[PDB]
Amino acid sequence: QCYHGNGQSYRGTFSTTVTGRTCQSWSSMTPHRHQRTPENYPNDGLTMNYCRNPDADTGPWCFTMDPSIRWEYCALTRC
Ligand SMILES: O=C(CCC1CCNCC1)NS(=O)(=O)c1ccccc1OC(F)(F)F
Ligand SMILES: [Cl-]
Repeated sequence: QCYHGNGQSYRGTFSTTVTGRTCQSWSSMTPHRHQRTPENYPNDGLTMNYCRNPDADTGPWCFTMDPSIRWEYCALTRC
């Protein structure tokens, strides 16, 4: 799918960044320790490692499984 507006409402299952890296799961603290967990943020759809925009960025993003790259925008297009 594409995402609407800034992607805050996106709930698809895409999990890949603009550089081809894989999204880290929101519930996981490895490789990146963070606070953006579904426990902490229950209505933002932070399911598995799916691309999401819980913080009003400008597109869906995720923490990445590359330990040297904390987060990236996902390879999704605006609708
Ligand atoms: O490190 C990040 C990612 C921050 C980026 C994500 C893309 N939008 C710009 C900020 N988030 S974090 O570790 O949870 C985090 C770390 C410090 C402050 C806030 C914060 O997010 C939250 F508010 F949820 F606690
Ligand atoms: Cl959307």
